[PDB]
Amino acid sequence: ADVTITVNGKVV
Amino acid sequence: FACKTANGTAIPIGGGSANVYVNLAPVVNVGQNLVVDLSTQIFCHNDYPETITDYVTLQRGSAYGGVLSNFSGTVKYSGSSYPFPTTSETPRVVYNSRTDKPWPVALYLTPVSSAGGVAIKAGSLIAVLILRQTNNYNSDDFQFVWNIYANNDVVVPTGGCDVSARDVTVTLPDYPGSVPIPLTVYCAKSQNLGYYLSGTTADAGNSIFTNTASFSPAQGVGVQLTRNGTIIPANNTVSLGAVGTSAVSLGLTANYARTGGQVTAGNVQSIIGVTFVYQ
Amino acid sequence: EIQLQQSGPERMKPGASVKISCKASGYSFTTYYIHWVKQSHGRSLEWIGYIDPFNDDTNYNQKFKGKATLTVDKSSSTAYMHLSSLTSEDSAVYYCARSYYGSLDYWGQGTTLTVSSAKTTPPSVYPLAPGSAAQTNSMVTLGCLVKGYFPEPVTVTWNSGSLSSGVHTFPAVLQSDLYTLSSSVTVPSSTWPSETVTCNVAHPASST
Amino acid sequence: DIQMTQTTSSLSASLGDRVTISCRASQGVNNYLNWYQQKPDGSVKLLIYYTSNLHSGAPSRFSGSGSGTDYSLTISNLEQEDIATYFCQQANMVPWTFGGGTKLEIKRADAAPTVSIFPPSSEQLTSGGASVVCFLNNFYPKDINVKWKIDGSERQNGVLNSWTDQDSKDSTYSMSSTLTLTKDEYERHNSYTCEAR
Repeated sequence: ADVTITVNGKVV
Repeated sequence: FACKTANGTAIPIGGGSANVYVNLAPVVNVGQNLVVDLSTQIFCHNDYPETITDYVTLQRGSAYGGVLSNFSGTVKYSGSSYPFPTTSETPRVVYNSRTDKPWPVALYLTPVSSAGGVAIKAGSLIAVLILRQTNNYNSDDFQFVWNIYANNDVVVPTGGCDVSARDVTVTLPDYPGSVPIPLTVYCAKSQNLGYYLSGTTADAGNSIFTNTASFSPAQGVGVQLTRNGTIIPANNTVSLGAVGTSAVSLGLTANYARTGGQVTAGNVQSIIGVTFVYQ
Repeated sequence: EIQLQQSGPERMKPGASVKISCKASGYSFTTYYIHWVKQSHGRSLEWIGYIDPFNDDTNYNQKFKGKATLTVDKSSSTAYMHLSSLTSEDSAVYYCARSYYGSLDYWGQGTTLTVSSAKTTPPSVYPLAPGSAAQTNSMVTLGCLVKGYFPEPVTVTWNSGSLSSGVHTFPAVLQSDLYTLSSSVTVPSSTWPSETVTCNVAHPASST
Repeated sequence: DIQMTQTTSSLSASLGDRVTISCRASQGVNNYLNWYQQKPDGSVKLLIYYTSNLHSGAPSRFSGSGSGTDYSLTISNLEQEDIATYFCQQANMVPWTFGGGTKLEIKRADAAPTVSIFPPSSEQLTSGGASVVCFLNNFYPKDINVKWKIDGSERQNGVLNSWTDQDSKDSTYSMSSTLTLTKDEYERHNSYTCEAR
């Protein structure tokens, strides 16, 4: 894990 | 033997040792990776040249410290490169006038990983340089240490390859959308490269990942990465082929993934780590 | 492997300024220093200076600092040696050399710089014959004198090489910036006058 | 500066021998001293660095050792490839310096010069010039002395001496001499002959 990815989402 | 930093801070002499803060600009090269070039940011001179012709040497025992203490490499010094940490006293640099000249030193690192890097934070220690001073005249010899601190946050690569960004944030549009992820890989020498996905999966195929939202979490929905329609499960390698100085986009896309029946609105989050492996 | 390819020989008038190049390859050009060394025609080695091909810091020998100058092109991994206000003494061979662990661990082929005022010239040639007699009636010595050419080299051969193996081609020498040379052969005392023993000489840049 | 020095300029060795070349430094150096070999073709190479280290690719019969102001290089068993010139250089304190060099010869049975002399040709005397040539071939040892005499008197101007490199098969020395002359002077004297050692 030398690169870390942040996923931001939402449900409506 | 007076000295000062890049920011004008005179490095004290009068105590046995000193603390030095410098700007780090790591860059990956073939065979070696640069850490810090003190030619830019340490300047020393001789305030009374008529009375003395100082010398300076990098006595043995100089080594990486702080978070780098386990690493090894070379040191550019006064016209040649030697192994680092120093197993022997280097040749002598000469200072014989009031005019400033750089301290001709630069620290390198022998790659020990694929991609990879250790995060330096401002105010941390980088390396401990044991120095020895002498002179033509006064049969008088000294030693003093310079602790090398970084005054800017950086990441020091430990592999032959670098990536566009270490931390990436992608904002999914509302269900059921997807987005492209801006990641790229370049290497200083033609190399093969692969990668596998690390994270807390949620499914029996280990292809989907669980929600991590800490506020009004949505339920039943997880992230699932894909490249050109290929579902990339966790703990599996996908090869980039032969990678050179031309950066290669990983081809990853971020999606929603329906887990475990009914769904409820709310936030969604998942943190994913990408590891690279030589091939 | 590591190799340092330099440019070919130069030939400049006094007062000119020349630029030698050294195309490095086979290693990370920026991670090592580069040195320049002068081997004068006394064959003694002399040190000019070094340049770091990462930040272009240079240190020059106190003997040449006002005359030499080092520069680098990072993109092409090429270093350059520049020498200005030439004179007679600047005739020498110049090497670009890597450095590691206090040693110049790889050198270039060398580049010959000639600082000459004279101009291209085919020479005059004279034959040599024993004179008195065959003073030693077992083996006799013949030779040809080549005088006044420019530039080097001249190539002397006898009977298209038939009477080699007794040939002593002496190295050329300079007289008033015009090269003089000689070559000597010795032949069995049954072959000459019995055969047409006359020398053959050739000169590039004149097609003679 | 640091005035490096090599004990002898030429080493009359012989094949199979174990030759040693030593140089001295005008002041101490922390074992930062290197050995270079230059072939007759002119190419230079690094043999040994930091006083005892064999460069990656050099022959495994070269050795070095020493302490500040006293160093030496040794070849265990001469090969014909090892006929060259050898330099040592200090890398302790800028400016880096080299020694005088030492040329590696082969020893052989001695021989006398085969002296000769040729008069100027008809052509040369037609163009005002004149050149008397002296060939001294396959003499041994290296160090020879040559002379020019006209009508008993000696002359030491207008003479160019040329030396060949030591032969590769016979391994003897050869030499040449030329006394350029003009019509106004070639015919103002009577007798010439070349003298040697």
